[PDB]
Amino acid sequence: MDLKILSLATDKTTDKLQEFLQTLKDDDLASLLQNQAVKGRAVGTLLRAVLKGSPCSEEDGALRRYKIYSCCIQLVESGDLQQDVASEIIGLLMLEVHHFPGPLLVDLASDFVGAVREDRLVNGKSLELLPIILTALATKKEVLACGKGDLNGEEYKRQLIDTLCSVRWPQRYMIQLTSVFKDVCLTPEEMNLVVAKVLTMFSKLNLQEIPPLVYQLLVLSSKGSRRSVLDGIIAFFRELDKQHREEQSSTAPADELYHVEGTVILHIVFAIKLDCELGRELLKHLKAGQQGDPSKCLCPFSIALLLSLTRIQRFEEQVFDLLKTSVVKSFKDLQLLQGSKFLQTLVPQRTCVSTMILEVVRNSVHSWDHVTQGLIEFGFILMDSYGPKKILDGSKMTNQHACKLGANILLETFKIHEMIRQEILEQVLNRVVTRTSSPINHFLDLFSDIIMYAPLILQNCSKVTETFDYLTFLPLQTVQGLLKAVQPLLKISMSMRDSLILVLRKAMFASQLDARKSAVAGFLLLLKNFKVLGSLPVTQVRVDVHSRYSAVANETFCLEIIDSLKRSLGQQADIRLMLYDGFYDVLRRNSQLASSIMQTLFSQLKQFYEPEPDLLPPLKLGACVLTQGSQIFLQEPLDHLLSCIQHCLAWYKSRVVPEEEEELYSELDDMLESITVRMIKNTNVGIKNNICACLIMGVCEVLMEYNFSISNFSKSKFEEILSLFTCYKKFSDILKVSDSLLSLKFVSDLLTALFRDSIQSHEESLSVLRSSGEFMHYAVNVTLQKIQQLIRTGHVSGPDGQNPDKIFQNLCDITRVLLWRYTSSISLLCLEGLQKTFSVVLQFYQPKVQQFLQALDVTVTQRASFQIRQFQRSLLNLLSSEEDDFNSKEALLLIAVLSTLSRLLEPTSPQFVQMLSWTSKICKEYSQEDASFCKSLMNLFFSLHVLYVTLLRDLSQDIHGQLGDIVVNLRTAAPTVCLLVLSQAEKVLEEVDWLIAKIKGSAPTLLIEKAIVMQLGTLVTFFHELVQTALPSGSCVDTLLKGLSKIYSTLTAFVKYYLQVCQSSGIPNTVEKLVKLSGSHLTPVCYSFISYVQNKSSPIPNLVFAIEQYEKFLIQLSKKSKVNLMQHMKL
Repeated sequence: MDLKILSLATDKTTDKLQEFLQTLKDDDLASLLQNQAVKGRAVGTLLRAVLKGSPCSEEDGALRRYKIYSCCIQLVESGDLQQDVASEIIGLLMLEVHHFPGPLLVDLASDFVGAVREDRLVNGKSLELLPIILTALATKKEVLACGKGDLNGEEYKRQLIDTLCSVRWPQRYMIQLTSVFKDVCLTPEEMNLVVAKVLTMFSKLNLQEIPPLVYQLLVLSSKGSRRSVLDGIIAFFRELDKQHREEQSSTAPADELYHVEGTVILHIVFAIKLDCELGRELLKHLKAGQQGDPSKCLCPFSIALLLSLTRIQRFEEQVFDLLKTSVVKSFKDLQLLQGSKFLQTLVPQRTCVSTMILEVVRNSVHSWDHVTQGLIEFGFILMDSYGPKKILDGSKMTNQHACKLGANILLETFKIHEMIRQEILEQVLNRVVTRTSSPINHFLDLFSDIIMYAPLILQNCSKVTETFDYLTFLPLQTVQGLLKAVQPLLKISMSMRDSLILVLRKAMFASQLDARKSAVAGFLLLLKNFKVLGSLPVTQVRVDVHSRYSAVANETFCLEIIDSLKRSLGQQADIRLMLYDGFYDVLRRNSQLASSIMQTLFSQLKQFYEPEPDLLPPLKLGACVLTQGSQIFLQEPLDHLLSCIQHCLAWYKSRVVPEEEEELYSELDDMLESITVRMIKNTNVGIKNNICACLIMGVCEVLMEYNFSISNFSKSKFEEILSLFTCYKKFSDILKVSDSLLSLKFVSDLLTALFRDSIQSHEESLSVLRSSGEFMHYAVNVTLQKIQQLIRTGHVSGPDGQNPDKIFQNLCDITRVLLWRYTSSISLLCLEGLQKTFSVVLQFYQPKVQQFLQALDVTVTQRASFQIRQFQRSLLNLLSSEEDDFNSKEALLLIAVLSTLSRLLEPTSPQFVQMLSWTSKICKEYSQEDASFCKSLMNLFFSLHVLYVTLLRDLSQDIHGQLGDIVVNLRTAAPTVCLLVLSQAEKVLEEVDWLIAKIKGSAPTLLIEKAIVMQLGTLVTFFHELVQTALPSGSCVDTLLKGLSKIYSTLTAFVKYYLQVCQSSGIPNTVEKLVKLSGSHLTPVCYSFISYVQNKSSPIPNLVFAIEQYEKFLIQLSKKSKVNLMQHMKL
């Protein structure tokens, strides 16, 4: 057998070879099966002779090969044969398939598709033939003899593949199946066929099997449809994520899902490296543009992809713009949606890109390093770009929200990833020490948070310590923030503490003022955290107990500093003030310093206090002024020196009750009383006097505070308190804002004591005060004035001034006391102060809103509508009994309180209706001739309303009727309520414009379109009223013009939208009917309004061009679509 075939190969073609074949016909099965079992290399050339013994020139040759080919294939898959034998066989089969005729190749390939139905091949190695078969087919464009011939090589190859896609691929070989298409040239249809069919499988595989498949799919894209490949992978995982995230609301998968997603992301970034189009496509695809998309565009997965794509340099700038701009859009839209009810009806809420990126950080935990670098770097770009700027140099909601997300990314990455912890920190600090005058505060806050998070990481942190060297070179505001935040580290690392001491030690010697002002803040801060244990008898730290490790701090540590600080009391007034403030804070935290601080304060007063009993100027106010060379400065703000000694004494008496101190605190008590009694008794000369004036004004204001807290009892002291005010008022008339030296706790207590407090024995307390009555509203003026100063900055003058808990408390205290007086002219102030209170509590203390309302007595919305009722009732009362001219001022800010409160009302709510409907009642049932009042009532009306074009169309009917045609009255609606409905409607147009642009971008839809019509329809009716009517020529004319041309731009936008939508067409009655409703009620009435202007008077062109362009696209619309409506607009 074997040998006899060897001669035929070395003899010649045809006669020798082909004749032996016809002799056999029986088993090339049993022969080949066992001939490789004997020797595989004897089988290796067995084909070469037999294949050249059966050419395509003869059929018995060609139709014989088909049997051989099927036997080789059968053995390769079924047999256990070694891979050298296996791959040698398919080696030959692949290289000899070239010349087989069209009919046979089709049969061969259909045998594969036949195998595909159900087989255990265990081998796709058979399938490696398929590519060569399918290509050899497409070579021949000629009809072939099979069945109905009617088909070229390309079409049988297309129908073969076509069938391969409709048959089920087994879970086992499907990877090898997809790697088979790798070598086969395809049509776009054949591609999308193979692709979309591979995709149909994803949902059928165990998750861990997808990444290799996705890899195998992506190698096809290289020849093959980028956008659809990506969109597929993205869409698959987006959905997969969606489910897992709903499993989270009710680790397990997280290991697999996210590890795979990382590998998958890692795979496509890898492709983007080799092919840039792939990248440029991923960007083109994901890019927001019209905003309906970026909500559905970006998902945690795609964002993570983008962020990992960052690692390829060239794409970085782009990835960041996309993300940066999407974070703003995402917010600015949701910011809009919350503003209008109608938008909520049309558009459902959307997860915003913000909380998406944060989920990326969250999910980044599982082996995503590639994603972190771009993550932290993005977080910074937000903080960099959206951080506050001009506030330092003489809707930012987005600016803020962006910046915070920048911080949150940064903080949360830090928490999650140990390896970048250092780089995040270095990056923050280096901005702090390096950045300009440009405000760094937001960066210090993050620095604070990182530290506070885990002080243990940074305890050492030379990078923090090294920062201190710039302590003098940095702005005081920075140094404070830096020190405050750095505290938890100081309590831990000795070497950092000691290094800060040494730095501060010599900071004190800096000539420059601001430098020393910093050094002080530092020491003062140290003293708050640092104790001694000394020689003695919030838990600061003992600097003293380790003497081997500290070369600087000793038992003298606390006193050493106070002495160092003492010298500043002889320095500029500005410093002394700062040292007075510090001493109190410090004293409160450190008990042992009471003597040392007090001593210093005491001996300071000794300079300004006349000891000789009764030399009537009890304090020497001449020494408070220094003069050098034509300039008169105040040194030593005595009024604060007094306040400080007051608040310390008050503390020492108050708190420490567990000797040379008791002699100190008596002698100062003696001195304060002595001053108390004795006290009641432009050009350089005058510049000094004015200072002294408000010095005393303060001194009296301080002595007032002191004699109250001395004893809250006697009528005898309140007699002094009044007399002390009588001295204060005395100078206050003789001549002021944040200047109130009364601590806010005091301004609370006494206002609670004056109004609410009666039950106490003394009516003479109140009377000594109430009877003056200027003191009465002076005491209400400080409170009202400090609350206001509390909205200018976050601070307030005295002790616990910046403590947000003590401030909230004092706010609650003061509020309900102003409420007691307003339920019962001072009563006017209370409202004004009461007003500023609410506004502060809401826009600062918001989370404490629930607490706040409780101090005043669904439940949050309950408290709101309760207070609203009390106010809306006293507004109605002001109106119902209103006498002629009464108050434009009380009516104004009474509405302000309501508008502030109404924002607490849930937009759904039963209570919210009570407020809206009630307002609607006042609008219809009232009027008045002061413009101030209506614009407010309207704004409040609108404010509540838009969360519920009627009002607009109706409001115009009024102005239109009460003006022109050439409840609010002539003086009311003409100048004012005109501009409002115009502005309001303009906004309602911007809405429509966005809707109109939204639908265009999609390349439930109708439900919106008909709402757009009804919206625009009611608006045309609105303008018609105004376009008819005469209005004062000054402004409202121009505003009505601008507003008009806007509708025409909106309609034009609605028009060229249907030019687009009807290319794919019917333009239903909705559209049509109202299209000519414009060319009847508007167009002509407009042309007539422009003539009103020129005939009266003796922008303009912008109205006509708008109407012209409006018609120009109606001409294009009507012609190219269906209806003659434009010809019906002229009728």
